[PDB]
Amino acid sequence: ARRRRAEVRQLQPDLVYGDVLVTAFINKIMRDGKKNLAARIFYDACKIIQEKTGQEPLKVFKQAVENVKPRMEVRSRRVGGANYQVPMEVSPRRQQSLALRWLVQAANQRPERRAAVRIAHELMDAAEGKGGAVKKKEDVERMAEANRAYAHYRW
Amino acid sequence: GKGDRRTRRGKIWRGTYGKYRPRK
Amino acid sequence: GNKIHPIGFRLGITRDWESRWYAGKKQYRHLLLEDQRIRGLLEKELYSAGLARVDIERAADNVAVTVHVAKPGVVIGRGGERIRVLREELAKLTGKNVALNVQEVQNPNLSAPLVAQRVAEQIERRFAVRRAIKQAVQRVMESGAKGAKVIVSGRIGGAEQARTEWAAQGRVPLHTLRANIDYGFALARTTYGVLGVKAYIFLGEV
Amino acid sequence: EQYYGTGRRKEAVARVFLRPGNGKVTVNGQDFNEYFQGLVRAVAALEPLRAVDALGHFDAYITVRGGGKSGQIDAIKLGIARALVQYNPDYRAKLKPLGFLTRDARVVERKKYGKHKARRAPQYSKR
Amino acid sequence: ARKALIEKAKRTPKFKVRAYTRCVRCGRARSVYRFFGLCRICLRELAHKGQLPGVRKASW
Amino acid sequence: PRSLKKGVFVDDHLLEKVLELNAKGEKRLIKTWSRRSTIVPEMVGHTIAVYNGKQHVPVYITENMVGHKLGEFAPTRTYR
Amino acid sequence: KIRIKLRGFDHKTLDASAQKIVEAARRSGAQVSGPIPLPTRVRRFTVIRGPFKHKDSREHFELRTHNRLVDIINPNRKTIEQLMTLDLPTGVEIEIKT
Amino acid sequence: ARIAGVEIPRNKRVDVALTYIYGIGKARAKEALEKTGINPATRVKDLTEAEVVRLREYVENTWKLEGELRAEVAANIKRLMDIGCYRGLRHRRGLPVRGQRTRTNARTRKGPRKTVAG
RNA sequence: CCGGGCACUCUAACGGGACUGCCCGCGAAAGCGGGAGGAAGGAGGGGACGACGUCUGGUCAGCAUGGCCCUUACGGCCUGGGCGACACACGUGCUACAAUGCCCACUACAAAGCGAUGCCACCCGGCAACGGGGAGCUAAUCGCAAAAAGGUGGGCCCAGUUCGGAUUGGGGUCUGCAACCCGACCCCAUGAAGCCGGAAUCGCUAGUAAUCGCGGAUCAGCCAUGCCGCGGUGAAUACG
Ligand SMILES: [K+]
Ligand SMILES: [Mg+2]
Ligand SMILES: [Mg+2]
Ligand SMILES: [Mg+2]
Ligand SMILES: [Mg+2]
Ligand SMILES: [Mg+2]
Ligand SMILES: [Mg+2]
Ligand SMILES: [Mg+2]
Ligand SMILES: [Mg+2]
Ligand SMILES: [Mg+2]
Ligand SMILES: [Mg+2]
Ligand SMILES: [Mg+2]
Ligand SMILES: [Mg+2]
Ligand SMILES: [Mg+2]
Ligand SMILES: [Mg+2]
Ligand SMILES: [Mg+2]
Ligand SMILES: [Mg+2]
Ligand SMILES: [Mg+2]
Ligand SMILES: [Mg+2]
Ligand SMILES: [Mg+2]
Ligand SMILES: [Mg+2]
Ligand SMILES: [Mg+2]
Ligand SMILES: [Mg+2]
Ligand SMILES: [Mg+2]
Ligand SMILES: [Mg+2]
Ligand SMILES: [Mg+2]
Ligand SMILES: [Mg+2]
Ligand SMILES: [Mg+2]
Ligand SMILES: [Zn+2]
Repeated sequence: ARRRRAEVRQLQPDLVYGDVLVTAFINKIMRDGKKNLAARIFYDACKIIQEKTGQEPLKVFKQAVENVKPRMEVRSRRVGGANYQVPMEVSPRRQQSLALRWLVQAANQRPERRAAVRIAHELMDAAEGKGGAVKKKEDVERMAEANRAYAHYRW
Repeated sequence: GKGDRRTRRGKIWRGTYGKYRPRK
Repeated sequence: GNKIHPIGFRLGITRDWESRWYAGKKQYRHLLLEDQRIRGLLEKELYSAGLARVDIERAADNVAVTVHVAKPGVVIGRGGERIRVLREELAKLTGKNVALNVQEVQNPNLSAPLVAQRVAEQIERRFAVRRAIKQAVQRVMESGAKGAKVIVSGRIGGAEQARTEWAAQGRVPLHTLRANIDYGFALARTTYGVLGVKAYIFLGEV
Repeated sequence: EQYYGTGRRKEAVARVFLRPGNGKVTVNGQDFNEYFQGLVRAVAALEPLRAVDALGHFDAYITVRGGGKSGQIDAIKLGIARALVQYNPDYRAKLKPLGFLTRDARVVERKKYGKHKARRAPQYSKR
Repeated sequence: ARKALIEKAKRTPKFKVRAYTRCVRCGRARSVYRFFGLCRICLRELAHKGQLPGVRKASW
Repeated sequence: PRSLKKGVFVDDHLLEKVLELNAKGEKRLIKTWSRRSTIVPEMVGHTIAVYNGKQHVPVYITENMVGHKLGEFAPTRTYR
Repeated sequence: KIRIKLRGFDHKTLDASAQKIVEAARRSGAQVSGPIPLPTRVRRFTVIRGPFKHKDSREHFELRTHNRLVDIINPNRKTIEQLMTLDLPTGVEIEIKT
Repeated sequence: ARIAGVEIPRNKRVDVALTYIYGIGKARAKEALEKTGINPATRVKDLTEAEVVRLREYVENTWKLEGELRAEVAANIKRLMDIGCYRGLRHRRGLPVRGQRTRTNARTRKGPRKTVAG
C-alpha cells in the first residue's frame, strides 16, 4: 500500500464465544476456503480443552496467544552495501498475526493423529509456556536482541 | 485422486460413467 | 493495435444494423450468405452512382433492399430500365423474387463512405494527397459536420516509405457513445500499391 | 399477524414470514436444524432476533432458493431484519448500528479473458 | 485459402468424414463458426460493419 | 487392450486377390498399399509387400501373425 | 385461447408490436392478459482480435433473442378484424397456435 | 494364511490382504469374498481354517495367478517381439507402446534421464 | 398435483435512486476527515472503451495487394506415409506426494448455457462402456442432470499404504469406408516415480487468492489436463 494506509479488516465475532480473535484463528486454520471444517476442528479442540483442563477454553486460548506474542523481532536492512539483521519492536497487529500463524504451524508439526488433538495440545502447551510456538517466540527474541549493536539502524 | 479410472472422482473428472460411478 | 470500428462500437445506440431481420439457427447462415452476395453484386455495379449504404430487411421470402445513392439518376437509368435489369439479376441470384428501393442522399459530403470514395478517386488520379485530404475535410466541415477527420495510409505520393497524413479538424469524440459518427472506408488501387482511406464525420450529440 | 422480509445475499433469495408464536423456525418445510447443523455460521441467520432479544416472540416460515446455503443463511438474516423492521420502525435505530439491514452486495466477480479466474494472471518465466 | 481447396464444396466428397467446413467469405479452414458459416476474422469484420442482425458487443 | 467391432474389417482389395491366388496356387509377391486391412487365416503362407510410405517391404506371414494389421509389420519411420 | 410467441433481436420492436396487438385486441376482444417476458436466449461468440497469434484479447460478442407471450383469451370473431394484418415491425417473428 | 501361492498376508482386512496377491486387485478380492461368503471386515488372524480352505479352493483355480500370470505376460511380449510387430519393436527399444509422445516425458519407460550435450 | 389467484420469488422493458445534497471540523477555493440518513456512498463493484506516437513489432499463411519468380510443373488429382520421429533441453499446464486425508453408502442447496439426421426421461439386457425398445421436447413447461466440495454414518490408522494411477498384458464398447503408425471410453490384471521439491522464480489487495464442480464454442469421434464462461465455499496481509 503506497497511496493509502491500508485500513484493517474487521472480522465478524465468533458464533459461540463472541470473540473476533477466535474468528481470526478460525481463518488461520481454514484451508482451501473450508470454514465449516476449520470451525469443526477448533470447536472439537475446545471440547478437548475441557475434561483435560477444568478451565474454560477461551481463557486458555487467550493466555496462550498472549504467551506467543513476540515483543521484538529483526528485519533485514541493506546498509553500506551489506545486509544487516536489525532488531526493532513489533506492532500489536503483527504480534497477533505472528502468534496465530505460529500456533497453527506448530500445531500441524505435532505427532498427534487428527487435527483437533493437535490444536488442543498446542494451545495447552503454549498456555503453560512450552511448545513449538513458544520456541519460535524465543528464537525471534533471541535473533532480535542478539544483534543489539544494530539498534541504531531502527528506522 | 482425480486420475484414477476406478474411482468416483476419477469418473467425474474424466466425465464418464461406469462400474465405479453408476447412473442410479 | 487500437481504435476499434466506431460503427461496430455504436451498433447499440446511435447506429443501426444494415441487415435487420430474424432467422433461426438453421436459416441464419444462408440468409447471411444471400445478403453478402447481394451487397457484393450491388457494389460491383452501382459504384459509378456512389452508393453509401445498402439496407436489407426480410419478413418471408420478401427482401426490402434499399440502396442509399447520392445520384439516383444512374441507378434508375433511362426511363427505369436499369432498375429492371438489376431486379432481374436479383431474382436470378436469389429466387426470392423481391422488390427494390432507392433513397437519395442529400449533401453526399456528409456520408463518410462517399467522402472516402472521393478521396480514393483523387489519390488514384495521382492527386496531391495532402491537398486531397485538406480539401475533403474542408468540404465536409463547410456544410454542417460539427466534426471531421480523413486519414490516408502508407505509400503517400508513391513513396517507398509508408506514411500517414492526418489533416483533421473539428470534434471527433470516438470514445463518446452518443457521438453518432459516420465512418467510411475506401481503397485506392495504384500502380505502386494499396492506399487505405478512412473518413470520420461527427454530427449531432444526443 | 404476519410481517414479511425479503433479504438477499450472493444470488440467493429467502422469503421470511414472521408470525408470532413459539419460536420454532421452518425452512422449505424442513427444520432449521435439518437444513443447517453442519454449517457453523447457521445461527448467525438468527442474529436479528438476538439483536432485539425477542427469540421467542415470532415463529418463522422461510422459503429459500438460489446460491449456496451460506449465502442463504445471510439472506435469511437480512430477511428477518426486514420483517422485524416492518414490525416496529423503532427497531431500525436498534438494527442499523449492527448493519443487519445492510444488504451485502458482495457478488462473485465475473471471469475475464486472459486470466484464469477473473484476476489470476497466468504464470510466466521470461527465461 | 488456396483456390483448389475451395473444391471443398462437393456433392460427392466420396465420404461423409472427409467433408469439412470452410469460411464462405475468405476461404478459411480453421476457426470456422458453424452458426454463421464464416471464419473468426470475417465474423469480426462483418460484425463491425453491422451486417450481422442482432449481433452486439458483449459487456457484463 | 485393443478392439474394433463385431464384423472384423478387411479391405476387399487384396481379399479377393489372396483367394484368387489360393484358387490356383501360391503365386509370388503381392504389392498392397492397404495397410489398414486385418490379417485373416487364409493369408497364412503367402508373402505380401506392404507400402511403408516409401517402398514395399516383403512381409512374410506366419500362423502366429493372424489378427494384426499389415502396417504393424511395416515400420514407416527410420531411426538411428 | 390462442397461443402467441413473439421472437426478435430488438427489445423495442417486440414491445411496440405487442402493445399494438394489445390495443387492437382490447377494443375488439376481452380483457387481454398482457405480454409475459419469456426470458431471453443469449448466444455468445468469442473471437481473437488479431488475424495472428495475439491470443489474449478475444473481444467477444453476443446475440440475444427476446420473446413475448401475449396469449389473448376469448378469441372473439370481432377481434381479428383489427388484427392478423396490421403491423409496423419487420425484424420480429410471430408464432401462433390454438 | 497361505493362499494361492507362497505369499501370506496377515493382520488386516481379508480383501485388502488379498490385494497383496499378484493376480488379485480389489475387484477380484471382493468377488472372491462374495462368492465364498466371507466377511471382508475380519482380520486375517481371525480367519477360520475352514474359511482359509474355502478361499484357497476358490482362488487357487478360478483365474490365472502369480507364476503362470508372469510367465504368460512374458510369453505375450515375447510373441509380440518374435513376430516382428511394431509393438515388439517398441518393447525392444524400451519405448511407449500405446501411442504416446517421446519428444518429452514418458521417462518411466526410458528409465532415468541420460543428459547429453546441447 | 387439481381448483385457484398475481402478494411474494423469478422473468424482461421502462423508471426512480447518490448529487459531498445534509450536519460538524479544517480550508481562500477546489476539496479533505468524520457523521447522519440510506441498499449503497466520496470512482458502490465489474466490463465495454485504450491519445500524438514508439517498437522498420507481427501477419503477403485469413483476405486484399505492388514487384519478382514457376507454368507438360514451385499448378492439379489420388493411395500411403509425415506434421505424433527421441541421446536430450526449456516454457505452459494437469495429477499427486495424503488423516484439514482417501474410500463406500445415504442425503441437501447454484448459476450460466446447449438441444431435430439433436437432447434422449423411462423399461429391458449387460459388472460396465453401451445396445434394443421408446415417452417428451420447434423447448421459463421435455431433456442434458449427476452439480462437487458439504452434511450424516461406516471403513482405512500413518505404512509407499484402501496414499498416488504412470507403465504394461488381456478382454471389450462407440464414432467412423477405415483406429498399425495414430482415437476416446469400459472391464480385469499390473502397480511406477513421487514423503512438499536446489540455485532461481510466478500469481493475487475481497468475494480477491485458494479450493470445488457445471456448461459452451470448434467437433462424426477425439488425444480438452487447453480456451472462453458459470456458480459453490471462502481467507491471509499492506509498518512503509
Ligand atoms: K514497421
Ligand atoms: Mg514453526
Ligand atoms: Mg486410488
Ligand atoms: Mg470461482
Ligand atoms: Mg489466394
Ligand atoms: Mg472433419
Ligand atoms: Mg465385436
Ligand atoms: Mg484489453
Ligand atoms: Mg496385486
Ligand atoms: Mg509417438
Ligand atoms: Mg404485479
Ligand atoms: Mg416487488
Ligand atoms: Mg471513457
Ligand atoms: Mg522485420
Ligand atoms: Mg519476421
Ligand atoms: Mg502441430
Ligand atoms: Mg535423437
Ligand atoms: Mg547419435
Ligand atoms: Mg523454449
Ligand atoms: Mg440393470
Ligand atoms: Mg412450468
Ligand atoms: Mg465419517
Ligand atoms: Mg495402492
Ligand atoms: Mg521410491
Ligand atoms: Mg507418508
Ligand atoms: Mg489492484
Ligand atoms: Mg464435443
Ligand atoms: Mg470440459
Ligand atoms: Zn473468413
